[PDB]
Amino acid sequence: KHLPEPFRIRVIEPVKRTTRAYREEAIIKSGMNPFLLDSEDVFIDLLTDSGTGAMTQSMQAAMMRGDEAYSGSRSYYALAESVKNIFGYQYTIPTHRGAEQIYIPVLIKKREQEKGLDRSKMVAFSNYFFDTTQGHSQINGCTVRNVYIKEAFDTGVRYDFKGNFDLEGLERGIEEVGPNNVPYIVATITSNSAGGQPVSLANLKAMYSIAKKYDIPVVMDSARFAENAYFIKQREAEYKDWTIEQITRETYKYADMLAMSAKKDAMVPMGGLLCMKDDSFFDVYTECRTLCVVQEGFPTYGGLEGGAMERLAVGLYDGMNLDWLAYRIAQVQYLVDGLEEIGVVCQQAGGHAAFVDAGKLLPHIPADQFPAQALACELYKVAGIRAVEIGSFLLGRDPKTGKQLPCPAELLRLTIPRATYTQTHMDFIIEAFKHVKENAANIKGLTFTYEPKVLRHFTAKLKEV
Amino acid sequence: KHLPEPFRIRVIEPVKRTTRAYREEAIIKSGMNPFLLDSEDVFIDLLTDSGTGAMTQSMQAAMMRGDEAYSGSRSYYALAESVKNIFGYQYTIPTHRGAEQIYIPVLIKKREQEKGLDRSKMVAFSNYFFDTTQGHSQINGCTVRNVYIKEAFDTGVRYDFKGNFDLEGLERGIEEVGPNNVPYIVATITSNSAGGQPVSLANLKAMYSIAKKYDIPVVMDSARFAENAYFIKQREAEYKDWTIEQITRETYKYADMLAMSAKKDAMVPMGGLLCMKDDSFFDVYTECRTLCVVQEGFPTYGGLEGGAMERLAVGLYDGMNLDWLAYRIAQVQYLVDGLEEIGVVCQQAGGHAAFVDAGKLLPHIPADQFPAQALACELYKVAGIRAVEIGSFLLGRDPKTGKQLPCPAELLRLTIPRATYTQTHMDFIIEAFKHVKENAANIKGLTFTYEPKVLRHFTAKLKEV
Amino acid sequence: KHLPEPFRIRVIEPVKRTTRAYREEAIIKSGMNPFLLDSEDVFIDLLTDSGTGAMTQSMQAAMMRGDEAYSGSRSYYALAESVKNIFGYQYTIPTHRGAEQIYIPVLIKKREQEKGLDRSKMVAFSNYFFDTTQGHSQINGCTVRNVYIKEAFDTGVRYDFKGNFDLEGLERGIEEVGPNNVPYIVATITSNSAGGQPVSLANLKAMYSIAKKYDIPVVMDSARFAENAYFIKQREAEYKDWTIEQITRETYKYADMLAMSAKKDAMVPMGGLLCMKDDSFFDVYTECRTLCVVQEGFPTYGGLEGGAMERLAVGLYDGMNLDWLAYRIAQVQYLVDGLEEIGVVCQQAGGHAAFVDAGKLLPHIPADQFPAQALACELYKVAGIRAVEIGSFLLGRDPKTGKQLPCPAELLRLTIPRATYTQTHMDFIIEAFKHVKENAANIKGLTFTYEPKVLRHFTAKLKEV
Amino acid sequence: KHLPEPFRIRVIEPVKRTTRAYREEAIIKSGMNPFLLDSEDVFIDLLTDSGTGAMTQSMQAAMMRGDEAYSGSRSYYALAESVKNIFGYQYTIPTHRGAEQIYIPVLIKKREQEKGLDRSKMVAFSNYFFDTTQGHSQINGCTVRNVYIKEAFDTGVRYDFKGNFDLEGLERGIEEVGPNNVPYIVATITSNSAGGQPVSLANLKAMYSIAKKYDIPVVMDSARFAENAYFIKQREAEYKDWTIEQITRETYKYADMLAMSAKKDAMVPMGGLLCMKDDSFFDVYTECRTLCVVQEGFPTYGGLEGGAMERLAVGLYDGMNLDWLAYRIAQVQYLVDGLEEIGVVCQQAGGHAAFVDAGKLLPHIPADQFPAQALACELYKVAGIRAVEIGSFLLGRDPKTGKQLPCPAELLRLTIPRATYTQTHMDFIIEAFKHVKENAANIKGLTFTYEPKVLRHFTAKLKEV
Ligand SMILES: [Ca+2]
Ligand SMILES: [Ca+2]
Ligand SMILES: [Ca+2]
Ligand SMILES: [Ca+2]
Ligand SMILES: [Cl-]
Ligand SMILES: [Cl-]
Ligand SMILES: [Mg+2]
Ligand SMILES: [Mg+2]
Ligand SMILES: [Mg+2]
Ligand SMILES: [Mg+2]
Ligand SMILES: [Mg+2]
Ligand SMILES: [Mg+2]
Ligand SMILES: [Mg+2]
Ligand SMILES: [Mg+2]
Ligand SMILES: [Mg+2]
Ligand SMILES: [Mg+2]
Ligand SMILES: [Mg+2]
Ligand SMILES: [Mg+2]
Ligand code: NA
Ligand code: NA
Ligand code: NA
Ligand code: NA
Repeated sequence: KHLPEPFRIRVIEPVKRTTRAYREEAIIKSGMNPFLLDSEDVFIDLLTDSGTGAMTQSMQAAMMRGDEAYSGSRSYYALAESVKNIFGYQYTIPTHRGAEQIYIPVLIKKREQEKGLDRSKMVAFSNYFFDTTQGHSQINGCTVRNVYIKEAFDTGVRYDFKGNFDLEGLERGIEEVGPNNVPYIVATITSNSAGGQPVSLANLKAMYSIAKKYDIPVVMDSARFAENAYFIKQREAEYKDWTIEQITRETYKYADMLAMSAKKDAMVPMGGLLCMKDDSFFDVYTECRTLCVVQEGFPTYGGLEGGAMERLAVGLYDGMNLDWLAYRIAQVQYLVDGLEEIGVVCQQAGGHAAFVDAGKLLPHIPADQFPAQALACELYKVAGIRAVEIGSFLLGRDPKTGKQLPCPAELLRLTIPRATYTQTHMDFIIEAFKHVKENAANIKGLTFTYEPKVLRHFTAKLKEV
Repeated sequence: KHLPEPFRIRVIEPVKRTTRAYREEAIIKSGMNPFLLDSEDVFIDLLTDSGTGAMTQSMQAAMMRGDEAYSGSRSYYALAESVKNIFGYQYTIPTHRGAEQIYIPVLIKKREQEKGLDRSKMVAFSNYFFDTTQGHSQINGCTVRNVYIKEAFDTGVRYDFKGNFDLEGLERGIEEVGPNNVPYIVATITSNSAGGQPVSLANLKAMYSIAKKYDIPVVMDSARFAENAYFIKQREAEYKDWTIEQITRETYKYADMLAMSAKKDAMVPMGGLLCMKDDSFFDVYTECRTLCVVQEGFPTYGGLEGGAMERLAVGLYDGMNLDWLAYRIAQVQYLVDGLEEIGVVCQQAGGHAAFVDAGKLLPHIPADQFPAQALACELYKVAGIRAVEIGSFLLGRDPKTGKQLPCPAELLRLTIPRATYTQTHMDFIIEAFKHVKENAANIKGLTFTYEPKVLRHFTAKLKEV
Repeated sequence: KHLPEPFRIRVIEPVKRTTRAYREEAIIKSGMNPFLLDSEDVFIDLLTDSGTGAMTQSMQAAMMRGDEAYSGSRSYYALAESVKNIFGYQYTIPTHRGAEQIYIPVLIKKREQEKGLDRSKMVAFSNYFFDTTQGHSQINGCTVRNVYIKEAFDTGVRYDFKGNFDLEGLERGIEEVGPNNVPYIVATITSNSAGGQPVSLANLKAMYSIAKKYDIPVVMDSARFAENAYFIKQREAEYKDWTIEQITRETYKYADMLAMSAKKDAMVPMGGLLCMKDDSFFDVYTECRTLCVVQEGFPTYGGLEGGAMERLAVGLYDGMNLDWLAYRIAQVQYLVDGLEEIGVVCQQAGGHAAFVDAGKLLPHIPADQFPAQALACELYKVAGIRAVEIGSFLLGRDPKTGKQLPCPAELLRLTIPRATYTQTHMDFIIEAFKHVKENAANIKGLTFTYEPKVLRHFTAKLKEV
Repeated sequence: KHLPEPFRIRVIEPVKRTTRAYREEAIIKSGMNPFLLDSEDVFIDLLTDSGTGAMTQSMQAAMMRGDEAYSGSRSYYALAESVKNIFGYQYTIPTHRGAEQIYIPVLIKKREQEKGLDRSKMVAFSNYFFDTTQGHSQINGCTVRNVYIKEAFDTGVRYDFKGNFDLEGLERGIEEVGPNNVPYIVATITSNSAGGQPVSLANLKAMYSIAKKYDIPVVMDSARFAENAYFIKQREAEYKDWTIEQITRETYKYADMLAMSAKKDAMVPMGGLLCMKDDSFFDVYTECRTLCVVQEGFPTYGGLEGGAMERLAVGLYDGMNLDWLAYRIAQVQYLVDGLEEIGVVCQQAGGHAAFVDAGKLLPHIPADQFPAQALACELYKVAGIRAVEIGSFLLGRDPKTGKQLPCPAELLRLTIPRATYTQTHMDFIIEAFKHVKENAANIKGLTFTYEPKVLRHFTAKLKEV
């Protein structure tokens, strides 16, 4: 069931309809690399949902009400007031991924000074760390562990909350590491395991009980806080009749602070937040806000424009609209269901993305000729869809030895910008895969014509084998 | 085939999803009259496409570039420049239906002074006059005749250009009336006959040949100029490879001036135009612009705001986008086709509206209990759709005798705001009719509880029989 | 004292700085007629304050929140709610001068049916009718009388409320005419007598006491309702500590309905209102709203766009801001004071406009060569200022005899768009007049090179004598 | 001469007018620290010009035309196209101070690999480094030298281009350091020496001749590129009749790349640019763009929103408008001249800021009781002006020893947001200083009630002594 839009479209961005011959020429000119295509030559852009979504009329109108004062801005205050009412959190820092680069060293040093945390021993835990969160932890000299559940990565076992903490694993790892050495726990909602999977409130409570017992800070990683609430409302029976706003207020009792990119569920193309619940984390607020100024070794300035704080102050509420959330999730489920139905297999698919197995769909192409890059190119040729390879092409070469890194699965990622495309586009995408699947034997592998040393996936150019 | 949107949605207006019990209470509170419902309680509002459509990003951004000067505004100039480039017409008057109330008396008096037109004899001709155009002609003491073709109103005969002038009828009526007595001809594109039907370029040329022979002014009534061009491109073989802009420039050679509401194909919620092609109609431009100031008997002032002229200067171009026009028309065709397929019959359906025969769908309800008003209410109850009755309820009472006027057909009109709802809404509407059709026997007729003397359809309240 | 702006400028419209030689060429090209200049060639445009003013951030942002529904729009409701809270008036009709053309025939017929008003006898009264209000009264066959006070037109007598009703004259005229024959009284605030002059609350109460005694409808003509409140706050001692919102609510007890152009104090470039206080005028609301649809002899449609109702719903509040009103009025007073100080004499000057006596400043030019048109041209040449002549040129020719009408005073009007230009522009204007005054003897009179039959001031072209 | 605004105000942000008693209470509540005041309680906010300025109608409208695609955005292309046409530079990277943190390590390593630069020896040169630029150089292990001219800091010697490179000093320092060891030269325009001082084109050419001879990269630090062009047009005779756009294109021949905050002359509240002239710096473009992704040690994402690139693409042109630049600079000069005239002395004053000597104005207050903080508070009390102390309070304490750092001058900085306040505000500020100066003896010093360890100026609270 694709639901009907709980909205009227009011503003559209025209996208031209190209011919097959035009797209054939285009994909050659961009070196068989959709990252190098002009946006205007892409009909359905599934590259990312981060900051590419539509917004409501009230959100767009808020951009015209900015107070651009360096300090004391009413736009900053409106944004802090939205955080206070929605999450119950007293302290807000607007960010231009909610300054993981700030809270991480702040929480490491806090435990260092207070409990004799030992940097050579330290380990941070998550139900599943986002890549960048894991990145800033490691840069700071912190090992991470994902304590996810047995069922997380198991497709063909259906489970309501596959993003849950492994509560026993978490307790065991804190004990094994030593709780003085565990500078924070990140609870990621919805979790980035397995395509995007929700986290139950019962689970967060149990997790937060464990963290409070050991006095370990819990940071909610909250880019998808509203979809997580919607899943709790839909699947966790205790919360069936609660509103999204009620589930969210209750949810946030089970963390000490939050970090979020606002570019997903909060429906804006710019911004993030780093927020602290109450005075017990005042000194962590102070220290973060201070490091925000001097993160570089000395003062730097700037910050979100006033109209963008105003827009986010509305977007935190509009992103919780129940009809909207029901519609958004149903559309993502509709695409995955329609792909399954035509025999396209995903290695994982969830709220965040569907990962199509291009290896299996295109079995005649060796992994080193990038069957998921071939399939991205072919989807572009056939339907003007742009999607990102997550396989050997992205994985790239060993920087010590210059050989191609080995890669377990050659996947093509489909993400869906919010409130941007319709059921007819979803049917268009399914139809395109049906065409590809049927023409699969004829699709060629790729080989480099131009290859950068690092980050090759963004600007390499390839030709057909 | 519903086509995929040739656009990304960028701004949405949220619409809440109501329960059946809520809508039941709502429709009672509004006296079984959807005109009295709050917009926010309507899920799919099909009341009208006039000024209810979405617009493009460039159009919305143009509202921020207004020059509000009383005279000499660059926003006025940008709008005149768009008219000049799109239609070839040299003289533009922005209107806040393009001042039918202005051109009509101007053209009557012109022929009066120049050719001895006799007001007691005069008759104006159209392929099909819009109601208001007919209204201002008659107020001015002018009889109108619609010279439409045999095939116009014939459903089950398919014909590519059912809005065409009856060229022989037009020649005969000018001859019968006397060409001194024919103050103008209005060519309406697309025509309002039969639900909205296009007019061929071959037909307009032939018509304009007739008018030039008699030196009779031709006014193009142009609210749907772009859909008319699209139909010519799709169905008139000579123009198959011409662009919409080329067909439109060629089209407008076959009139002397144009009048249009900008609230349909030009994609704005406010405005219209009254324009004159070249210096041969300079004196008619002068006289119109003059009457625009003193229409009331003395000077009055005002006019479109600058940002609205800017927005319309873009909207005239954006409304011609070929992918957009193909998509818009295909969606309207999709709804009508889907209604036919479930056994819902329309007495007429075309580009502008589909007229569902509520008499036939609800045969147990007498015409005086308003079966199309009942059906409007029931569609609201079942699906939250609002649609307007065009039957005995609208027709109303004889003002000399106070009895219900007799009415030939009890119809429910579906219009579709542009770029506002999706295929999923269209399927939702079809499903609602499928439900109604199946529950038809149980739907009750209506009778007044409150009835105004005039215009009763807007504010009367009714109850079930 | 020019006050400092109680605001930060946030959005500007660039205006180029021209050379004297450029302006000399420009004014020739426009036939010595500033009405024919391009807006972009005018540095300071003082043609009119109607719809040319700036607006606040919240007002501009409201344009993005429109509900474009044909009926039941939340934007209409927000606008009615602002009227209800600000004026206490229960019934609102948005207009695209607040439909004088509607209330006038409605109130005439009301008194006709109810009290045997006799159309051949009828007379309407005002403290001072605006030209268009007088126009629609007369078109409807109603004589008007302005009952203004002795002090109104007397400069050099200073009086706090020169827009007051002559209460004894009003009582005498109702008695002389017969109260059955007086279809309404219009109370104009601020009054258009003498350049714009305020009306006291004590005066409106006394007036409304007279009207209630005779049961005559009172319509508040309200384009400048906020400046009128500000003058009451500043000069009527009883109201010194009341807020503008309190004075306005109290003010509107002393009328039965209001009509206003929103294009002055309500700070928008489009719109007006026609509103009725309470159920005692329900039937007049019904009848107006009905005539709004069928004013032409049959139904016509349209109305303000949703974002424009939203914008006006805010603008009614923002136009009452006390700091803003103090600043606006002080700037207008600053210009007049600075002109007086350099020996420029105005025949009248008040809140609305300053009328410079060009006859006296340029005494060598005969009235038939349009000394105020010459002075408009010269101000353009010297400083790029555009201002409108109110003298023999505007007055024009007798339409029975073709001779120049006789005209008592040859004036040049300066109006000041709200929140648009600064003290430095005001000093620039004063300096320009100082230059003109000093060069006066050398300025030439004008004579026609092209003269339309009617409304010649808008498009005639002249040359120097 | 304050010039009249070469613009009409179109959008205003209301600012309430407070009473003296209210401001007295306010400044106490904010701990005698204007950084802690609400923006809404500040009448004239002179805290900073960075991102606080107004923008043009076209710039604001461009925010509605964003293409939010992750790669290949037409908004990115429009922004690169503006850079190409205005600066002649082929490669653009949009930044959210134009990524000093990126070019610096990139240019250091370039010279390391190519010329055997030795990190222990390296020194970068500028006519005057901005604080943050100096910061990122030093963090990267690079010593900086400012090679400014003798006349730079000398007030009472007037000199047309006090921001010029000391060309002989620069040659001597490269020779003394060794040109292999000089990773870049930054040319800052206008220069931040002495309150903001321009740099001649003759000087930049001579500088770039020196840098090309040694093959040292030159980066133009360009936040005020347009004011610098205006000063060249006004004072460098060779360029008197050239346009701002011509001077800017010619100027940029004399660098290899540019870095700029767009938040000053480019008139936006968000954004910056890092750009490279031609293919000779292609590899530096590649390396910067690459480090932009992996600056943290791993990939992070995001970047300016599409509407913000569109807005900056216009703002680069609108910020060059000659009338605007003449007006902006004249206003800043007007304030400084008016302060001089009443006996207020500035230790330095230029294009960027005026630094009032609070030590001299308030001689009875010891430096350790923060006479410039006292004066900031007093200006707030008297006139609602907010200004930032640059004295012992900002300087703060030695972090090794906890004692107050010694500070040479106790200054109060006045900066002026662009196109935000008028001559009447400037006169208001001068009048406030006149009052302060007259009441000087009575103003009290301050002492801490709450003092953070670091960055105390932002959130410390003080009381009167
Ligand atoms: Ca907000
Ligand atoms: Ca435009
Ligand atoms: Ca509103
Ligand atoms: Ca742009
Ligand atoms: Cl808003
Ligand atoms: Cl635009
Ligand atoms: Mg600590
Ligand atoms: Mg800012
Ligand atoms: Mg997604
Ligand atoms: Mg004529
Ligand atoms: Mg206007
Ligand atoms: Mg329709
Ligand atoms: Mg009546
Ligand atoms: Mg409308
Ligand atoms: Mg005025
Ligand atoms: Mg290199
Ligand atoms: Mg983005
Ligand atoms: Mg400044
Ligand atoms: Na709720
Ligand atoms: Na074309
Ligand atoms: Na108030
Ligand atoms: Na130029």
